[PDB]
Amino acid sequence: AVIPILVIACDRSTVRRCLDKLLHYRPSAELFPIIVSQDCGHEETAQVIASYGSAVTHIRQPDLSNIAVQPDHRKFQGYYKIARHYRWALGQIFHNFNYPAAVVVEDDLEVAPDFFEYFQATYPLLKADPSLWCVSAWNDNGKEQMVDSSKPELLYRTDFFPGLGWLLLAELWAELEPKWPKAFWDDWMRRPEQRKGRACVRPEISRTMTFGRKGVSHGQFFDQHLKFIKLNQQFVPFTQLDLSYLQQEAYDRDFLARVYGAPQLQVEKVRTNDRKELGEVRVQYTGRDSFKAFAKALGVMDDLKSGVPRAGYRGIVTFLFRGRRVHLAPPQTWDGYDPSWT
Ligand SMILES: CC(=O)N[C@H]1[C@@H](OP(=O)(O)OP(=O)(O)OC[C@H]2O[C@@H](n3ccc(=O)[nH]c3=O)[C@H](O)[C@@H]2O)O[C@H](CO)[C@@H](O)[C@@H]1O
Ligand SMILES: [Mn+2]
Repeated sequence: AVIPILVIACDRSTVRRCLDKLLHYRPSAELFPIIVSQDCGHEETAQVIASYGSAVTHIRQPDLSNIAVQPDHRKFQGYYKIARHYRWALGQIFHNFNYPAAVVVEDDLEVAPDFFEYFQATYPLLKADPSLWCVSAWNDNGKEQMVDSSKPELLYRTDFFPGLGWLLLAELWAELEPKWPKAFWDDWMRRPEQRKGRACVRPEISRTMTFGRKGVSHGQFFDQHLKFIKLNQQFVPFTQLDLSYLQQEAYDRDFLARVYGAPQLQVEKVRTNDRKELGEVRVQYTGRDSFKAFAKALGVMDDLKSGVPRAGYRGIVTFLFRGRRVHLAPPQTWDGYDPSWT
């Protein structure tokens, strides 16, 4: 099973940093061929990629024309270009190279030492559980003081598609390509019409980190959140672990029981670190206002996509807060997301 790393690039020479780390950590060239798809025609970025010679396969998006945006998107042509490139690059991977799957990595991401180990261990889970539609390296709330460094092996299921270093099966591309959007591809996949209740595996500690300060999007989201996501440094031999706990029939019984079996604690008590004998608690939210207030009070990303919170699963956001395991969760009667929660 050959799993290619598809690197998306355009006009940043710092794709160098991305490639150096991938190539440095790659355990097998044959198992993980690196295909760098470059859009934009930026000469310097092209030479940088070319300088790797046979270590990579350099392909170039063929259509550099400007894109006619809808009336509401004058300021967002960059996003149209990203979607068009993804469509072409992914089509190359699955139609031309004909690979059974691929790990998508943008040019401004640095991978952790166990990046490949992580994906070779979770690929079989993705293939065996159809309720899963991706494996992501990203923990949306993976800031340093919000993750347990003593559990770098801990993984989770999430309804919130993280992207940022993610594996998909050729089977999924078959589903998406026919209806691929003109822009904002990641938020589009977050919609239920695309997701269809499926989840991704995400880790306690991220296997990628971003340094792309300047890019298509403006730097506010990167400056206030993305730059703080910590890169895992301790190598975990995921291929030697039993990851059967991530299968739907085990996770939805065990993890949920764990969450709703945990004692409930007032958000204020958690914030000030009161009642420390409760090493694992549930902070229950009941409405949209309480969710965003409690989220903000504990330092969790508080925005919602199609009603789903960052790293949420059945509405539950799990993270570490001042050394305490916390599950910001809805009442046990939760029964599906509400896109009206914005
Ligand atoms: C951290 C985060 O959530 N980043 C997302 C953000 O991009 P973000 O705001 O991070 O913008 P970037 O500049 O990093 O561009 C994202 C990717 O698009 C490529 N690119 C850029 C310009 C262009 O004309 N052609 C092209 O192919 C870049 O090389 C890069 O690999 O929104 C994009 C969706 O719209 C997603 O793809 C990114 O994952
Ligand atoms: Mn970026």
